[PDB]
Amino acid sequence: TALVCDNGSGLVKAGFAGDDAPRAVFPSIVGRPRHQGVMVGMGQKDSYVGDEAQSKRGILTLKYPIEHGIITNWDDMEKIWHHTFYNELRVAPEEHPTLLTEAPLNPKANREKMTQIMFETFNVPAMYVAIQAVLSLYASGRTTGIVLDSGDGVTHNVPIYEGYALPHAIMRLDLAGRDLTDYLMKILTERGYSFVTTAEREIVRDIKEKLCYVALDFENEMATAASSSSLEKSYELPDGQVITIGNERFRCPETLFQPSFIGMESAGIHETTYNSIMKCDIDIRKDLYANNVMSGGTTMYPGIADRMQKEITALAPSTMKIKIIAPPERKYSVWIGGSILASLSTFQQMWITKQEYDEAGPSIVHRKC
Amino acid sequence: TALVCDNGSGLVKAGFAGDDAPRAVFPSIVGRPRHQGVMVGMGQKDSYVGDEAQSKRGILTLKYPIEHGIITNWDDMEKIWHHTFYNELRVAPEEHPTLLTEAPLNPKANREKMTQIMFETFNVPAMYVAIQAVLSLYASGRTTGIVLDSGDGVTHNVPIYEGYALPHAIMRLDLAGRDLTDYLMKILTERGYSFVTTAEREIVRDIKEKLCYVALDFENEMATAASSSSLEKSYELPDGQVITIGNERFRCPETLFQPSFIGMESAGIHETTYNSIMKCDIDIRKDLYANNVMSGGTTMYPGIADRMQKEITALAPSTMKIKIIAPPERKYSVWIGGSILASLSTFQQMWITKQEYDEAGPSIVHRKC
Amino acid sequence: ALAKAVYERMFNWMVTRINATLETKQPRQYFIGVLDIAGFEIFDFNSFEQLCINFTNEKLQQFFNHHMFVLEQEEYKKEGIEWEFIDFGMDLQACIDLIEKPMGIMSILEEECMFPKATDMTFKAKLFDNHLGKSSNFQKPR
Amino acid sequence: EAEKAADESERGMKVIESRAQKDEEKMEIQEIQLKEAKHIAEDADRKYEEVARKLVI
Amino acid sequence: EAEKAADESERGMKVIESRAQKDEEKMEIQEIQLKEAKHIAEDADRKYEEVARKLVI
Ligand SMILES: Nc1ncnc2c1ncn2[C@@H]1O[C@H](COP(=O)(O)OP(=O)(O)O)[C@@H](O)[C@H]1O
Ligand SMILES: Nc1ncnc2c1ncn2[C@@H]1O[C@H](COP(=O)(O)OP(=O)(O)O)[C@@H](O)[C@H]1O
Ligand SMILES: [Mg+2]
Ligand SMILES: [Mg+2]
Repeated sequence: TALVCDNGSGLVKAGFAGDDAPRAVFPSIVGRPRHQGVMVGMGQKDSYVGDEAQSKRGILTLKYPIEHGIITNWDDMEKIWHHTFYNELRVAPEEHPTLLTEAPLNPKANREKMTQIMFETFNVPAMYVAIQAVLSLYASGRTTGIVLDSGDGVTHNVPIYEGYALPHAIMRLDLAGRDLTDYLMKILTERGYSFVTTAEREIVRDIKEKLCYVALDFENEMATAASSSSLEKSYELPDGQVITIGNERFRCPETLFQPSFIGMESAGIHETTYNSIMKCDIDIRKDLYANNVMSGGTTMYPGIADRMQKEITALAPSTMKIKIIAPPERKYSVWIGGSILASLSTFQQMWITKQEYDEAGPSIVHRKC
Repeated sequence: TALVCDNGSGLVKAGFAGDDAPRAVFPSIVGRPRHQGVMVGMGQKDSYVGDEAQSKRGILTLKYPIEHGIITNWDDMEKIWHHTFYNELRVAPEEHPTLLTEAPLNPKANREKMTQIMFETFNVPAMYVAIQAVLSLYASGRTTGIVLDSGDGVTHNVPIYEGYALPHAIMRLDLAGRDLTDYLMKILTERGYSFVTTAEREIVRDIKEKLCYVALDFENEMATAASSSSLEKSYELPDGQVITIGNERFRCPETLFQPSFIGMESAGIHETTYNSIMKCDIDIRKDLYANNVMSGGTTMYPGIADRMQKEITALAPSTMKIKIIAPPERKYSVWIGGSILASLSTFQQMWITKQEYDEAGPSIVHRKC
Repeated sequence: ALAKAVYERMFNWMVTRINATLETKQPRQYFIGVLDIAGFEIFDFNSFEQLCINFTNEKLQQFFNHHMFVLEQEEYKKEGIEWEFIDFGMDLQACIDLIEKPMGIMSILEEECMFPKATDMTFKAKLFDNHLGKSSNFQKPR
Repeated sequence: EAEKAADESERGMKVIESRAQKDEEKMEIQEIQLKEAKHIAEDADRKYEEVARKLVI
Repeated sequence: EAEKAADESERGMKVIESRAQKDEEKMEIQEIQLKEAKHIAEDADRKYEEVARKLVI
């Protein structure tokens, strides 16, 4: 029973090998107080982590140490590691092999130093970082297809056929989950509300969590909700106010399907995944279209499966069956697959024991994965 | 009941002595993976053979170990032997005499080492390689005539009269079947499509299989299909696309009838077979013209019989009857004849028992055949 | 799976009830126990079930060999000159490792069900890859 | 929650109705193609009989 | 009102889904019939072309 702990920027999720459900999951916020201490004897904590920190955002500043699949400001991410191991999952690492997760190709130096930091101080027995998509594939029991996890920090595609991780068509994209929230900030300024600070900026992803459904034929649905007041929806902040969101409701997620709104000049996800399809052989396209699997988070938006099916079948020749696999086990499929992989006995020989690292130097992760 | 297993580069076909139909036939591809392994626990097979290998060409490289009737890279051809005996036909060679096949004169060292490899490791009881054409002759029940098998790897003619294999006029030619496919690659680049890789290069012979009919008066038919759009044909790859082939349809096989396209400066097959006719006595031409038999593969192209008849009757004096024997049992006539030959009881004494090889040394095949 | 589990647990609860109608309240602490076990099984067309049962039956023989070895060990020790080969249990351990020890045989089925697209032939392909020649007790009939 | 469920049942009904309309549209196109393919087969049988009759003569 | 409105739309979803399945089952058999009609037309073209070549000879 080793361990499995996701790295992804949004929600550091911790659990045990084999178990079908992460034992503890919490947002990866790291907080610091932004005002002087006034009631002597508080015994203030000098930093806060996770849902404890999220509890009292009122006097807190929020640093996400994980942006775009790059681990920045390593001090706080180490703090998150420390809080995870001891408080959430509650075992010393000294007696548990550990496995982490990592986006396709983020930088070179990232793993090459992260293995060191988590392998020298925490003094873990053994570790092996596994690229996200291949793990996601395991999680669904399909050993052939294209993965689109789009974990909040980064979105990417891989072609995987008959269990081969065909590298060169890996098509990464930085259309992250958080940036939908950030754009929603700018679109919500227009209806007259304002969300300047950081705490409210955290709230808005929550308000995004429920009220963002992507709709087919964006033009017609847009003019539809413009003409009729049918879908005018309401919601309340933990303030007392109630906020009325109009067509922003379905103008949020469509930044995914076209980035012209956010500005980035890189085609929407459907065109990228079709691209990565068309950058393989003329025989692998027979099956690839059939096993398309969503994964990660940021795809729990209702409808996105169907809209995706429409766009692809329009793009691909209308002689293939594009039936896409979108189980509702999403947002965790990363972790399920990770646990299953840690459960494979043949997998035991793979990862790196302390001896190899000590006698070989840090590069062992890249050299042996 | 000994065995019969064809050697020919295209389709290694396996069956049993006496049976009128090969028990199992499969393309002779040998495959190796050309990408790293990504989903741990696949238990990857280190090499693949036959239609199993053809199944997943997507991540595979294809080596044909048999080119121009010469067996190269013997390691994989031995692999094909091994796969044949155990998986397709499914009997240990230890209890079955075995017969192979061989083009007219390919090299000297080929048989002299192939007998060794198949006779020392597989530990077969007895074997005897028989030149292709004489075997093709028995297959059709005509013991007099000229054979033009043109098995995909090599094309050749023999004169055989009253059951005598008249050697000196054997007129080999390396206008192989595969090279029609390879030229079709270059001719199909022009219509705007592209087939660079190896997998697509395998597909194209399939697309050749249906859409290549040879037509009389090549000039007039060419200008005909140029002026009118009558025969513009369609077909689809296992990709989704549909491809439109114009006059390339009937410009493919005519490389046989004249090699100026492929470049080789050796006359087309009709002139070679007429040549080999005119290099015998002035009394054997009476019958030879009458019993002309096609054989092997690469002659299932429709019309080729008739075009051949026209060319020969034009060349030969217009007082002979050139009625050519082209049964639709082609592409297997090799194997049918082989089985019949293995069925002949008087033939039992011919082939080589282990004693002779052990006490005589490898040359026994050449010395005694 | 649910049906199997509910039936088994039903059976064990009936065992509890049989204890209930036979309950006692005296000071009972030292017992001599009779156990009935399935016999060694060798016959035609034997699937998983037979493997399980045979493994169970032979582990008890492992227990026997070690036990008689212990007693004869001390007895011969009183007459101590030299022992042939300690731990008679090695004779069975040579196959116990093959059946159970991680990535042996039983472990391979555990791993194979988990692994995606469970196919019967791939199971035997993996076994042949992993424990042929490498394991001196895993061979093929004819 | 009832209002949210009512939106999901409306969306469900609307998307399945849209799929059913696309199936109906494709079904008529397949019937148009089916008539062409049958007419080509009948025409080829008629045209074969002309050539085959002349060939015997 | 919200639970009553949801009940109407899920009932409408169910009947339109039943029609959509009927259309799919009819569409798939018409697709097989179209493929069969194309194959007999293509085989009939080949039959016509072969006798047309044979007549000239
Ligand atoms: N109700 C919801 N609907 C849609 N998306 C959501 C909802 N709740 C959270 N999310 C998104 O899921 C994201 C988490 O995805 P991510 O962190 O990329 O994967 P992981 O948590 O496995 O690392 C959050 O950033 C958030 O934007
Ligand atoms: N439909 C087809 N029409 C014409 N030729 C074909 C067709 N299918 C396969 N062939 C040719 O037959 C060849 C096999 O011939 P060959 O290997 O020389 O004889 P053998 O298989 O007996 O050794 C293949 O290379 C292929 O080019
Ligand atoms: Mg996360
Ligand atoms: Mg062949």
